[PDB]
Amino acid sequence: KLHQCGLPKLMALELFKPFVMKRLVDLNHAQNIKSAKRMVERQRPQVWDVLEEVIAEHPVLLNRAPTLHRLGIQAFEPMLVEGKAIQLHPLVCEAFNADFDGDQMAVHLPLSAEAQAEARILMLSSNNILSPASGRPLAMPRLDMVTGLYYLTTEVPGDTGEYQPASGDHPETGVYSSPAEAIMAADRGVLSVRAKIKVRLTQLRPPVEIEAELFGHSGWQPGDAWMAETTLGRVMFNELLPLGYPFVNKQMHKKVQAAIINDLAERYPMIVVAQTVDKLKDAGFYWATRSGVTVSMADVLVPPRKKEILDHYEERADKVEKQFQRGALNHDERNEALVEIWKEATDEVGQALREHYPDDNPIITIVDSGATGNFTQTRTLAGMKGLVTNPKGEFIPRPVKSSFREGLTVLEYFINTHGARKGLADTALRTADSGYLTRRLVDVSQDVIVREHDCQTERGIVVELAERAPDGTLIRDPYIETSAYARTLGTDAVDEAGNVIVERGQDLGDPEIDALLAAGITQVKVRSVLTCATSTGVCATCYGRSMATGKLVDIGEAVGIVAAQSIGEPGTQLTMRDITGGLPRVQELFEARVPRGKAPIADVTGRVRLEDGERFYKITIVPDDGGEEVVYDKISKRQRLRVFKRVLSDGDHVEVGQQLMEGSADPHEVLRVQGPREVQIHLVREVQEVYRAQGVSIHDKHIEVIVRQMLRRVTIIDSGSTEFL
Amino acid sequence: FIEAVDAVSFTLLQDQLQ
Amino acid sequence: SQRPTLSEDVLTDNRSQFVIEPLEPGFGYTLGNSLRRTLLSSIPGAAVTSIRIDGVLHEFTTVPGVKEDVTEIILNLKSLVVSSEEDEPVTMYLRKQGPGEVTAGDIVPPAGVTVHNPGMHIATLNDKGKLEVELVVERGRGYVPAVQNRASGAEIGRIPVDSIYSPVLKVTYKVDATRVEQRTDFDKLILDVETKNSISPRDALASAGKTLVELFGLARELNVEAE
Amino acid sequence: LISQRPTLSEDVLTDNRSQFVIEPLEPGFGYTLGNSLRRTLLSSIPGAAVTSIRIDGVLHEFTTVPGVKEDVTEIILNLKSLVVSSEEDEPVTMYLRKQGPGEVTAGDIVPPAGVTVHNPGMHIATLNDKGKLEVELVVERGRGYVPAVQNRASGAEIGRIPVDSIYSPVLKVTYKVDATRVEQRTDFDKLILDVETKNSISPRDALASAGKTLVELFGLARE
Amino acid sequence: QETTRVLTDAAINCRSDKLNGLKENVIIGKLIPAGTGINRYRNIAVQPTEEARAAA
Amino acid sequence: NNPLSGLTHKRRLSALGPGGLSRERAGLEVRDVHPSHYGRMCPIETPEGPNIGLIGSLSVYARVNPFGFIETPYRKVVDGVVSDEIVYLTADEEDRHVVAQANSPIDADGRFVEPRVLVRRKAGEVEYVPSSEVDYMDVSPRQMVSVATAMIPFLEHDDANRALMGANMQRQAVPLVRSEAPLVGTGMELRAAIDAGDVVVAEESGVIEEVSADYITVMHDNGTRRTYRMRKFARSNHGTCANQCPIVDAGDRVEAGQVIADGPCTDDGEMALGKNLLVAIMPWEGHNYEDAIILSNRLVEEDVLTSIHIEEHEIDARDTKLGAEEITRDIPNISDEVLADLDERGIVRIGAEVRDGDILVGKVTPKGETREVRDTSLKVPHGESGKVIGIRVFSREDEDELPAGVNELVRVYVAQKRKISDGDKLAGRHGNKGVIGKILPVEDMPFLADGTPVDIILNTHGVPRRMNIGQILETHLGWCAHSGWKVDAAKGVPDWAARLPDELLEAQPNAIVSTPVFDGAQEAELQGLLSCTLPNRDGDVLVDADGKAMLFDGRSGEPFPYPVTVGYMYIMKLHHLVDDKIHARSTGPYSMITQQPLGGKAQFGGQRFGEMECWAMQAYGAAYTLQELLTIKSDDTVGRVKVYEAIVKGENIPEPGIPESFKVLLKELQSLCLNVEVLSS
Amino acid sequence: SNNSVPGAPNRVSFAKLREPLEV
Amino acid sequence: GGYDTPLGITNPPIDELLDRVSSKYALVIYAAKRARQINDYYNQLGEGILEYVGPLVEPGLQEKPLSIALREIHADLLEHTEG
RNA sequence: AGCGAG
Ligand SMILES: [Zn+2]
Repeated sequence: KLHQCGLPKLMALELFKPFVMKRLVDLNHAQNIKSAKRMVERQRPQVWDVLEEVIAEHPVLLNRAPTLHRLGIQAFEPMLVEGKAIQLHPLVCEAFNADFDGDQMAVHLPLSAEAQAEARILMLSSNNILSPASGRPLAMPRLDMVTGLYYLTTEVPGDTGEYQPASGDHPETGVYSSPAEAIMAADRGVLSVRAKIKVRLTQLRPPVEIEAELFGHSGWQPGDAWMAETTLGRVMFNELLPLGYPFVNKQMHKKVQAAIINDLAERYPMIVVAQTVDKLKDAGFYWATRSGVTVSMADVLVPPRKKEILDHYEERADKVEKQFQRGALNHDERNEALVEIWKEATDEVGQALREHYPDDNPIITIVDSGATGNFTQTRTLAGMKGLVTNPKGEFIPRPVKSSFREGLTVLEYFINTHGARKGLADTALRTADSGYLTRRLVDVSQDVIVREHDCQTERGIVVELAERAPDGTLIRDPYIETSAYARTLGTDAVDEAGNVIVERGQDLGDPEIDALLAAGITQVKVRSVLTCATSTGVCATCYGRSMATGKLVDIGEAVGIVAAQSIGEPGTQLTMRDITGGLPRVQELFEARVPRGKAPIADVTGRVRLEDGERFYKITIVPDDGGEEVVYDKISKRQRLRVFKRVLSDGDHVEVGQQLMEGSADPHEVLRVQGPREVQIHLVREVQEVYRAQGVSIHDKHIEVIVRQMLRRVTIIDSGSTEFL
Repeated sequence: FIEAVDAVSFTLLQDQLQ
Repeated sequence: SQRPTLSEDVLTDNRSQFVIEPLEPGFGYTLGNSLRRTLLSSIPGAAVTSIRIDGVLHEFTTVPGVKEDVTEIILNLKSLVVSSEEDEPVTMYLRKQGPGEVTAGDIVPPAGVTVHNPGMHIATLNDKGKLEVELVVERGRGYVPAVQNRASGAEIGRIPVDSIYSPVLKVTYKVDATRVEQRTDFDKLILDVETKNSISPRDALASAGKTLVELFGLARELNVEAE
Repeated sequence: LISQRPTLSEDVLTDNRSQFVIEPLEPGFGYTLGNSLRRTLLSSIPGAAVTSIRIDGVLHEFTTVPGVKEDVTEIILNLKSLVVSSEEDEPVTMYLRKQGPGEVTAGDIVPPAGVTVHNPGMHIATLNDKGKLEVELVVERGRGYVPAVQNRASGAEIGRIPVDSIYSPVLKVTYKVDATRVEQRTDFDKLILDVETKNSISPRDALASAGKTLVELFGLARE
Repeated sequence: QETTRVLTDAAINCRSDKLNGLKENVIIGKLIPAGTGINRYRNIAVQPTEEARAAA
Repeated sequence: NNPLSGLTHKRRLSALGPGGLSRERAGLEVRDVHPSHYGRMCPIETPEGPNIGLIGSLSVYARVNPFGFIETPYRKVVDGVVSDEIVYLTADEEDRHVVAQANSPIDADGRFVEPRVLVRRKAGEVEYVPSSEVDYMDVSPRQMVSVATAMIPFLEHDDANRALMGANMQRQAVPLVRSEAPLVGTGMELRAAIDAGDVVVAEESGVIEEVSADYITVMHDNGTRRTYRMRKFARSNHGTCANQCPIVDAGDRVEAGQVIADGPCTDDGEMALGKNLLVAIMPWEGHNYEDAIILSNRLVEEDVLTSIHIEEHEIDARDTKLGAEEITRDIPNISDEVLADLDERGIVRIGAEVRDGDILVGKVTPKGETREVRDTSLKVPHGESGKVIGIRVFSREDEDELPAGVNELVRVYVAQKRKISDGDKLAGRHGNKGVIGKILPVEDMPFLADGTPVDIILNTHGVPRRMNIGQILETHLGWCAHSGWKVDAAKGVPDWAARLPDELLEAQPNAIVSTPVFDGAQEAELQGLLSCTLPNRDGDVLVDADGKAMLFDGRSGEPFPYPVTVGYMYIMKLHHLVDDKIHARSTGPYSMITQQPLGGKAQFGGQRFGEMECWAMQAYGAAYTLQELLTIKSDDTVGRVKVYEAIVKGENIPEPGIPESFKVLLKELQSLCLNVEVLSS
Repeated sequence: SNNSVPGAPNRVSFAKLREPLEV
Repeated sequence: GGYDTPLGITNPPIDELLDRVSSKYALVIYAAKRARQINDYYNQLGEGILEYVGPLVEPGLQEKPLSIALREIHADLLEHTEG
């Protein structure tokens, strides 16, 4: 069970040796402590009887080095196991990042009553289902369980015992009196667990519409009945969810399970969520086996049009090579042309492959269901490997045309080796770089502890939150779950002198986002850590909701370390792609290092005059006021200027701080010319952009905590009269 | 790499004399 | 072999959770599966197999005079719980009139048949309408799909329906590892059984045990003095 | 309703392996019963296998007897393939002797009363002019797999050489089911089981013992 | 990091740590001022209610 | 722990060492695979740790110039006639000329068919070049793989990382007690073994006279004779056994260079690192979740996987000022129950089983001032056990060389026949690693139509994304090898078998085959082979043409509704056995500079609760747990005894004090002339 | 092939080409 | 009450327990102090009566004092005052 | 010095 972990008796005996002696001496198995010591050292049989008793309700901390994030350490109830290996509940694997391929994990024993209370309440496995990073659940069905659920809950049209509206010959012959009848029929070869049937559900809440229509307002559903055109597999699945959850009636693609578990956690107590994920794990494991998802050479089907399109693209490659032989273009030009043409070739081959595979193929079933793997891996498996990176970083223009199924030839394998080796070495070094960045972040932001219920301040950043479309529409801004949720309002929302929609000082969750979007309001003022008006550490409300708990933070949470660790753990996932754009860019931003290409930024409004100077660009910003004509001349002509609604069209009225050139902006100059609010917004924006290039979801508020710790000192120019430099 | 039964024992033996 | 003790825990009057421990290292499954399947498909029972409704010859959309259409009548009569004492099929008739609700209790059972839930709603007859239906009851074992009508001319109004002969509706089993240490990982079989109100789950389990003890006694009847 | 009671016919493919046909079973039933009998046959058919051996010139499994081409552990590994049968549960003992060149076979063991080796032709060791093999084995009744019991665990002296024992006469068990599912729905399952034992006991008795253990176990649930 | 520089600077300035940080209290092995170590939660006093004493 | 590990330790190019670079200065540039490595180094086989690319292996054909350069052979084609003069080129010469790929359409006469072929140029560039231009061709494919990587069948389908890992772990497999030859391999299974030197090789051709486990005496062709003495149960440098078993009889005639006796991992000369196990590729009830492997209990019953780990415990009696150490039965006060094992010399009798806490060599140490001797006998460490293989003795009275002051030295060998246990690591030849999550009983495992239990199960969600489907082809060919096939030549020969050589159209069951590294069993040939496999016993082909069978769920009985990919895969037991991994501590030795617990399994030691863990604890807010994890459990010299006393007597756990290591820091700072003072007032 | 080893097992090979030089 | 029966380390349910205090840390210290008091009472029961009292609820089979403390917290038999 | 997990 989720709150349980195995323990080999040959280890539990040694760990609990201090305790077993007591429980056996007082049981008179021995007559003194020393005699009990003998019993333990002799491993005499009676110990295994007393041991099993002195271990119950005695949590132990499981740890796995590296402890990247807060979830690395989790307290489990130990139960005796035979063998020599710590049995680990599979669900928690994603929390530990563990994969049973030789991983070693450490058990620690909390002794003191305070420590045992900490283990039971704070750190227990079942009390921690949501990642502190962004609230995405970690103890949710993954990998094998996802495939099992996807097989169970999908709907294949044409399976055994469909629901057909037959007439004359016979009635529908698809309805079933109760899911009991459905399972009884499915036991024999009459019904399949992925066939469309009309069941009479009587223990599950229908979807919102069915309940609201049939029963109107308050139709309880522990004892009523209703028709459902579902699949028996889906009914089996929905019996796993609590009694109150509306019937879902969908295909449990991994995102859907994430949404389901998130909904459960947000609304239902923690025990219910833990039990629900336990039962989901059980059903997933049970059904993945019958899913028959296996891999075989007959199940890896090469596309049928491979040779012809490859020949055509090779003919184009030969044409460009002939052009090179005539000097029509330089060697870099022909390298780029070949790379681009072969990229088109890879796109076409992948498209044809994805077209050819029917959905029932095990590989496409694994990939589509979100169990694991990306589609490009399947393209390599039956397709072509595509371009291969030359060790410097360029692209070998051959490129590989043989699929791993068809078997690479010698030189193509030797070429692929470059990419493999460089990937491994990059991972090895980037792990250390990430560790160091994590240490620095933890040290900067350790003092940030929630130590006050309320600032009662009035400031606070604003959020775009689905700005209006050019034609007119509240298209949701892509970044809401990482910049809008889990905040406290600094204002009250009113639309066109309308009624107050949401009140100040209240937790902002998804229902309020839907309410705001329905209302017609996008700009919102929200309390944030940046504007926290507290002395020592941030206050509770300015911080907002805690991801792991889902409620308002306590008044002892060391949110600074949580922010540092949640910002550091994604590290070792950002691959470097001159201005840096990978982890070293995040390092530069947090460290506040001057960027490489200092794209000059405007200093004042007004029209701008641009000239393509001799090897550089001369730009003069007409100051709207009587300011000095800010003129910049020493700029490399290679870099292109900022583009916008035009590439800095001569005469543009760029604001007093708009980046003129396209490149990187020094945070120091941005702070100087726009102020702390703007520099905070810019820093969080850039860091979020870097982390989101790899599709990582981390709430800003961590990054805002770090930025707040960065901007807490002031440089003085007037000595005053009190020992100030 | 260069290197509680007896301590606990000595306390216990003094008590046993008690 | 430590005595495989069997204990029971009632959760409802017609729903039980039996637990059998401690079994041999791996026998837990053998038990659980054999029981489960036999319970489901070894206790004879009866249910309505076919129905004829007045005025139903080509149209099956609905029966005039009753709000419930054909599908409701057949799916509810699926749930109708009847016990029988005669092996060959028997014919029931139901007649009702006037506003109100037609209920299971209206059917008069002759000798050898009975209804264990007479008070179950069947349909709603309104507008001074009349509802006359005939049913066929048969005893059997397991779950049999609706039988296709072989002779179209023979059965003008016959509407064969799926019949849940088996008197147990849901049985499911799990295994555990009671006292893994000193007993070295014996099995603990947890059976959850839910049966219609005809018989208590105790009776169903006892009958399953009877029949399977006999079935394996057949194998026993090859060498009486076997070890 | 079906009242016809099930049957148990048998087709003896050979002295070792034999088929058993059970019919007419209820729909969707044959697989469950087949697997139950299969698990019983693979698990809990009591038999006999060598539990320990002793050699005069040896003190443990890691060594070489003078003259033999096969080391001691290879000898235990060859003896693992012995098939025997005991009519008494006490730990009986048997002797084996050989001098001079030539091979040693199970047929050259002199079992005491009751026990007997059913595979005389198996190959143990290849003694030569200087070879002299004198090994005494211990056999006992039992069930399933059991690892070697340590000398220290019992009062055994240095000489004894424990060997893990495999009391399981059954060798390979499978089944098939040919369901009828006729249009009229008079259907049944005709289980066809196939058992193959390692010559230690004919399959009839193996299946009979499986049935006996199963009847008692389900009898407990019945009451 | 830069232990030598930090130590020399602290020695010259005659700085005085106040032991009010997580890392510090960790080094000297007293309760960190986070979570259960804060004064509010660390100083909770528990005694059975009046009815509990009555039931005794 | 292998012969392959020994062989591959040789032929190893270590870029780090004296006069060379180091890890700190080794950037990504020096670690890549420079395109001149082709044939002069193994692009695939490198360690995964902090040595990636710094420690490679020599290629199979590579040769060393006297100047220290690494030559490779090449065949000189002279205007479309691939000749036979194997000329050795260096990197520079190879860059000068133009070299063609190893596999090319040679038209049985030395000329090419395709107008242009794949070809390497000066700076490693790969292109097409007119056929007449080519002047050099590789001797053969697999010229660019070391000994280890060259034994991975179907290497041409494995992504380089999985091949790297598999080539690494082939050097880790423990030598079993059978060591069956692999059912699918390459041409390297033989030469490698013979070059490893384990197998005794006929120095000269002759006629066998006397065969015995200890030694073999062979009559040479001319009067003389030679006796080869065999190493039986000799300890290996990593604790594995080094058995050698003869495979000849008294009457055989041995030719010069023949393999006379098997090594630790050899099987009639071939390299046998593991076993052919019947594998299914279905996800079975989650026990094989996230790389975990399920095993049949058959592998334990039949002893398919089992290693003989031999240990070495040594003690020496020395002369001290208070007296002279002497091992004997006359131990200080002790019960007679513990001298049973010891012989008259006070050392454990050979063959006597020993377990944790038992005495191996009694020893009494001159007690002097405060019996004239205290107790210092060598007790076998915690968690060990097994039989005493052998006892070696060195005595001063025997005028044997010993360190000064050592009156005597004794070495005790204890060997344990370690079985396969859940938690232990298994892996194939494709880096498809995993621990043994559960060892099911033989009954409740999937079985085929005729009741053959599957001996292993692998998760399906580790084949595709790892891009090592080579193992799938491996197990397909393995099934074809186990069952045996027969191509039906009713109408000539099938087209797919056109390129297939004779002697492969038919093959008896368990006919070992070979699929060389980069040229081998094509997909079409494998499909055709699978299409016609001889029925095992009856008219029943278990595996269809797709390679997937119908598996009967052994746990419930009903068949699995869809087929399963079953076959015969070769897997080996890696030397990461749990019995050497597990460890606990409750109170053990403590260091002396700081009173923290020691660290290591050789001692008791604890487990380093480092800094990242402390950050995790701070993040949770758990303060008391952290405090006791850093104060009473490890450092508070007064705290440890008091808390132990409280636990044993059951009182409450006392309040933690001040870490000692903090006191040591304070004292060091004070000894650094920094007046670091403390006050609370 | 031949394997040129006086006692090697007759392990059949799929090799489509000859090896001019033994290892 | 829509949850399955809690068993082992998860009985009492944590949410119903959190309702007795403001935040989880308060619960941890509250339960741990009560557990300390139980342990001292059980140890010093050998000699005369002393100010520590309890357990209020009926202990189970050789339970760890902390479990009894948590049971008492759940049953609402306790009262805590914060610093 | 070598190796395992990330
Ligand atoms: Zn605030």
